[PDB]
Amino acid sequence: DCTMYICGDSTECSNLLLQYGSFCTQLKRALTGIAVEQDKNTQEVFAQVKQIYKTPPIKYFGGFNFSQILPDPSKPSKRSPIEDLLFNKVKFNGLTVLPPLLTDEMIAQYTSALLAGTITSGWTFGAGPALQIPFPMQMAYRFNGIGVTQNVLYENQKLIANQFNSAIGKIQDSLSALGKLQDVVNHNAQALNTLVKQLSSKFGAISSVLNDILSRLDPPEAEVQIDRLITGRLQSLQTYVTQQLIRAAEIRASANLAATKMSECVLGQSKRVDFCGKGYHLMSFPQSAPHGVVFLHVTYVPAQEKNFTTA
Amino acid sequence: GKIQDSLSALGKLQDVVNHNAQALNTLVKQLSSKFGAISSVLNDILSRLDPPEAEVQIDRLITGRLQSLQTYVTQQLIRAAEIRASANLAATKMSECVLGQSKRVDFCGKGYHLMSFPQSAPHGVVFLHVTYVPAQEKNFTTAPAICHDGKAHFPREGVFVSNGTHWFVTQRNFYEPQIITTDNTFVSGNCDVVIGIVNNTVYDPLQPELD
Amino acid sequence: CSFGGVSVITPGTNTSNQVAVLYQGVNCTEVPSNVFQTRAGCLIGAEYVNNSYECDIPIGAGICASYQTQSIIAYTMSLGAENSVAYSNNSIAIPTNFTISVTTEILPVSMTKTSV
Ligand SMILES: *[C@@H]1O[C@H](CO)[C@@H](O[C@@H]2O[C@H](CO)[C@@H](O)[C@H](O)[C@H]2NC(C)=O)[C@H](O)[C@H]1NC(C)=O
Ligand SMILES: *[C@@H]1O[C@H](CO)[C@@H](O[C@@H]2O[C@H](CO)[C@@H](O)[C@H](O)[C@H]2NC(C)=O)[C@H](O)[C@H]1NC(C)=O
Ligand SMILES: *[C@@H]1O[C@H](CO)[C@@H](O[C@@H]2O[C@H](CO)[C@@H](O)[C@H](O)[C@H]2NC(C)=O)[C@H](O)[C@H]1NC(C)=O
Ligand SMILES: *[C@@H]1O[C@H](CO)[C@@H](O[C@@H]2O[C@H](CO)[C@@H](O)[C@H](O)[C@H]2NC(C)=O)[C@H](O)[C@H]1NC(C)=O
Ligand SMILES: *[C@@H]1O[C@H](CO)[C@@H](O)[C@H](O)[C@H]1NC(C)=O
Ligand SMILES: *[C@@H]1O[C@H](CO)[C@@H](O)[C@H](O)[C@H]1NC(C)=O
Ligand SMILES: *[C@@H]1O[C@H](CO)[C@@H](O)[C@H](O)[C@H]1NC(C)=O
Ligand SMILES: *[C@@H]1O[C@H](CO)[C@@H](O)[C@H](O)[C@H]1NC(C)=O
Ligand SMILES: *[C@@H]1O[C@H](CO)[C@@H](O)[C@H](O)[C@H]1NC(C)=O
Ligand SMILES: *[C@@H]1O[C@H](CO)[C@@H](O)[C@H](O)[C@H]1NC(C)=O
Repeated sequence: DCTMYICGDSTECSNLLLQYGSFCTQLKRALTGIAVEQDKNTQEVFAQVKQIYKTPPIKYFGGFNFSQILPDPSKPSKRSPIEDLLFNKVKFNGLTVLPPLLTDEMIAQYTSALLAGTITSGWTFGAGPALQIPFPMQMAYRFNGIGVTQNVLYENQKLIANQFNSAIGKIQDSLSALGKLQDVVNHNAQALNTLVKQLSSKFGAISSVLNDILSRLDPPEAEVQIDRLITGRLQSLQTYVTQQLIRAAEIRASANLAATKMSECVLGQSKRVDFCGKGYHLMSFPQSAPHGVVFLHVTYVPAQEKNFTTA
Repeated sequence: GKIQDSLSALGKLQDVVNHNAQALNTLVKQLSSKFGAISSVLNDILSRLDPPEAEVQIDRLITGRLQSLQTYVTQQLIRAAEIRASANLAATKMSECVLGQSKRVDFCGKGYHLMSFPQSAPHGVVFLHVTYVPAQEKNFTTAPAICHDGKAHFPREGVFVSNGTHWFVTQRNFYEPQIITTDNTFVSGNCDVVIGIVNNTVYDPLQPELD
Repeated sequence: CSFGGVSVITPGTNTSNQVAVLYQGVNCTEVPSNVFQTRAGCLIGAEYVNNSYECDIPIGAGICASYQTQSIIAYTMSLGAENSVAYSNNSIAIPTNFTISVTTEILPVSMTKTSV
């Protein structure tokens, strides 16, 4: 609130603040632009599915055990076991914080739909109707896409499923990382703590309180002292809003990268090197994090080479 | 042909025009502000005061309007970086969607990318994305491999399907069944390691040619 | 003492001259028909229903507003049609036909060059 930040309650100030033109209109327009884009950023990363898919009751996909990434029915929030860890690591003088349009329950529903679509129909639902195929056969096509002959899975199905289940299980140990998400929170908290502290500055005036000036001074001289404080605190708002625009462009570029990976790593198989993890991309599973997204990248890594003569 | 009906959309192009028009309308309006000075017409303040008294009042107005220019130019630099990032995306799509065929998901429209055609727009570009979308699915029973002579047969490309009584090989993107032969499949391993392998007949063309 | 911006929600004059007002994180007992309390503030002038439609005029935190038939309503954006995939351990679905689709994408490339 431009008027409540600068003046603050006083009403003799309001007539003086009107004399600087439309600076307070510019601040509201600039901040509204940011506020609208931040909800669109989230829709573009997560709202990439038409229908809300559900997995079948049995939940047994040829062995592979996905219980650590699917929702837990015995919870009010319906988060997955890994999502519960991810959210466990991360008013003033005219300042207010607006709520997001999408609750985190709604985001969890987009993530469970992407998980249920992929595990049952692979990548077909992102290009049209969802076409069911057994999951073991889905994995075999994915090895074929990286140049491995499909019998390697069919003759070793149990080995790959058991090794996968332990490899995904190790992910929780590495968590129980998210510094990129805490930094976003810190940067805004620091700008709001600084913006408030800048009200206790005299900027070379007799005082820093627009009521005390009048109490011990005549109008002819009080207009000058209040005008100095107004200029100083108006400069504070210009600094604040300029940095929010520069920082919002950076989170927007990150949301564009996350939306691009959501399409190319989760809704399909990529050949782009290092774009979907280290190794040969097989598949990826999304998880929701506070103000962010976590990608679980499944890759193919060769091992135990022997040397041969060739021609 | 339906594309014209959807047009007769371009809000992203009008927003660019609006943002600059608003900065130019604001920049001019900020000249009618006193900033705590005596008046805002550099003339009044002149033909009305002394060389040493009209200097303080004019210096206040100069500082105020100089701050206006700094605000204007800083925002143009921040906004020009955003249109530059958009021009980089448009140039990248021009190469990868128009001059070739992309496998990148959702980069060249919704569906399986076939081709794209550019159109010019004022201060922008429009891409007409042509995609392949499958339709009208049927369900079938499937199996990873087929056993014949005690050996496991795997498809070269495609999936095994069953219509209820007979099994066929089909390609994965269009239903088009063919008979399972030794020229359609390859052999690898025995029928003791594949889970879900089924018995069927794989026909050899050689023997019925030799009667 | 409570305070909070005031915005005016309008289905655009060119369709109706009504309006609803949301007082951001203001309780509906400390503002000074259809009064609805939401976690995002006090919503006045729209009735809250339990159905769901597509987002029209985003209000915030899951709620939207819009016209219906003659008035303004505030519902909770639904996420989409629900659908179960008919998964089994030996079933597949293969298309037998196809269509060719055309879609547009629009990108800005330049601004007007200004000089002061
Ligand atoms: C999927 O994995 C989970 C563990 O991540 C399995 O649940 C655990 O099973 C062990 C026995 O194998 C129990 O001692 C634990 O108490 C279980 N954990 C929980 C939270 O219940 C689960 O059984 C696996 N699913 C399948 C089908 O094997
Ligand atoms: C599955 O397809 C086959 C082949 O079309 C059907 O079997 C019959 O096969 C003989 C040759 O062996 C043909 O002369 C007949 O015309 C076929 N009948 C029909 C109705 O196509 C078989 O009927 C199909 N199975 C089901 C359940 O529809
Ligand atoms: C598929 O065909 C093979 C070959 O005929 C079957 O293997 C026979 O299995 C029976 C028991 O079901 C044994 O008594 C025979 O000794 C096996 N034959 C050989 C040559 O090993 C196999 O069982 C069939 N699969 C199904 C599901 O019926
Ligand atoms: C695939 O879809 C097209 C329609 O999109 C079908 O073509 C139509 O077929 C009907 C008869 O079934 C004709 O009356 C229409 O004139 C056809 N439309 C066009 C544009 O030619 C086509 O037959 C479908 N294929 C199958 C195998 O069902
Ligand atoms: C292959 O031979 C080279 C020496 O020619 C040796 O350095 C390398 O370790 C050998 N690789 C393996 C797997 O033994
Ligand atoms: C395939 O069968 C499932 C039930 O197993 C059904 O839900 C689905 O609608 C069927 N698909 C078609 C095209 O009939
Ligand atoms: C699929 O699951 C059913 C039980 O739901 C079982 O009877 C059948 O044998 C399974 N098929 C395979 C190939 O394991
Ligand atoms: C608004 O009114 C004008 C006529 O004054 C009309 O041309 C235009 O279509 C109207 N807009 C809408 C959205 O109805
Ligand atoms: C508003 O105040 C009443 C008590 O007067 C209370 O019951 C209600 O929960 C409050 N609303 C909010 C949103 O806090
Ligand atoms: C909406 O449903 C809830 C229960 O989920 C109920 O308590 C509430 O009264 C309903 N609202 C209306 C307007 O009927």
